[PDB]
Amino acid sequence: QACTLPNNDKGTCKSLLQCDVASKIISKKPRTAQDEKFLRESACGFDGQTPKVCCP
Repeated sequence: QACTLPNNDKGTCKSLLQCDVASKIISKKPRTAQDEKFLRESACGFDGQTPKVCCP
């Protein structure tokens, strides 16, 4: 589905295992709390079991 990023410029919404950029971050190395808030903020979902992320 198409979601609107925090900047409001239209985008796409998918899990955290589809986006190429998102995939590199998960397999990169670093993973602090700041990363969770960023993905949590750019997520078109209010669920805890089913995580989501917005990718332009």
